[PDB]
Amino acid sequence: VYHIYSKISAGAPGDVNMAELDLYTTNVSFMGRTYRLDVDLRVLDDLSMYLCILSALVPRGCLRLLTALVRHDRHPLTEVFEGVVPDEVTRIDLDQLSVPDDITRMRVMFSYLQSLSSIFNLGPRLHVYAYSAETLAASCWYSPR
Amino acid sequence: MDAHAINERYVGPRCHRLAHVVLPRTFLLHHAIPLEPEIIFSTYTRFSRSPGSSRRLVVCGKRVLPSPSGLALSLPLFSHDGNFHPFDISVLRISCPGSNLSLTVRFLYLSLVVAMGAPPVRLSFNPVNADVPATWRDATNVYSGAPYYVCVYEREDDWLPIPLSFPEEPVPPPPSLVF
Amino acid sequence: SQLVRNRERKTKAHLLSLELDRLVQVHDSRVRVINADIDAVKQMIGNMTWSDNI
Amino acid sequence: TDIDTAKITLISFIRRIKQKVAALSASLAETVDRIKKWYL
Amino acid sequence: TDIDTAKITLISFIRRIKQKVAALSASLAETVDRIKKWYL
Repeated sequence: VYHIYSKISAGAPGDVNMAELDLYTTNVSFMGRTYRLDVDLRVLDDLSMYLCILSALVPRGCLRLLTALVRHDRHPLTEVFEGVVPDEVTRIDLDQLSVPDDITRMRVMFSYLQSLSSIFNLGPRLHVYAYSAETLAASCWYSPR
Repeated sequence: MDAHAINERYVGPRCHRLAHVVLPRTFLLHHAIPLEPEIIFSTYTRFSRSPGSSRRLVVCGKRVLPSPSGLALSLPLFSHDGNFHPFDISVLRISCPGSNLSLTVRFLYLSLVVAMGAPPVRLSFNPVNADVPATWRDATNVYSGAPYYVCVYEREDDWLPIPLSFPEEPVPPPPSLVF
Repeated sequence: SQLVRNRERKTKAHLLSLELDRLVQVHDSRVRVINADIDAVKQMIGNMTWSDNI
Repeated sequence: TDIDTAKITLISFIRRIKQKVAALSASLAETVDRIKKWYL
Repeated sequence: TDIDTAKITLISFIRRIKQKVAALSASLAETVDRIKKWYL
């Protein structure tokens, strides 16, 4: 979130408040404690773009995918989840984009929905079962992916 | 009666106005429409005194089991430059996906336009509902002569009637411009 | 020809009642404007003795 | 007399205009429907 | 103010009613003549 507001305030400064930004993006309330973080970025210069190039393809996507899925044998849960989408997204007229342009806006669209979802379900992780605080000793076991 | 309210959220915004139409069996026997749930409907309109084509749209239709009774649809109406034309055919094309069946059902706007005349943040939840009441208004098809019903659902609206732009002279006779 | 004599005969009957039903709905949608404008006078009359007080 | 005479003038004259605008809409509702059965 | 406010009220409201009664007579003069050439 902080790397996005570092790019908003570089072009238009009035939309980002330093009293609002460096107050809830520098404290991490976890395990009854807080932790300070040393941040002035360059590592997250692609997730700020992959999540934003995905950010506009979802509202066009979840109406093009729902106009095709309507029939006598719709799965009954999407009768409920049809209403959660806002009213302005329900008025996207897809006449302004052609059909061989819409395919280019799906194979791009789905490929970010996977490759952003996969890099947090990547599991070089290890389950600690014993620990002591004043010795910094710990034992665990490893389970990949 | 669910297919009216489904089409207002998926065919509804892609049009200008919808023509909610329920077809009785007397219309179905004349055009020979075998009511199976496999049927895919497709709609497009044929303009007049202009380059005539509109895009094709898929409209959902369901049988209404019983106060009329029959097939329920919704026809698209297109307003180029802010008004309707009176002599402007809306074509309904009926086809099955697998078998050999193609039927063309044709409607005229003056039989439809006249028939319409009388802290965490909140996310909204707007499902499809048949809660809106219907007002059943009669009509006749010009081409076949079989009656069909038109719904009028409740919602610069009551002040104005529905805009029409009648053709101008010189004009061929409307028995020859309809066909 | 005898089918064109029946197309021109019937569609001058189906379209004729459509134009007459349009003509009623032009008139009744403007009579609504008159009764919205007559009653707009009478509503201003109900405080015209109040507009003479300012 | 500004309250009394304007009450009897600017209501009774207004109601006689309003009840005759409804005579035009009630005339076409009778006569155009008479064209439909008698002549069509 | 009885002369001033009744002048602007009971003339400007009256003229907007009168100019729309002429809209009904100008509508049938156009549309009934349209029935004559297009459909007869």
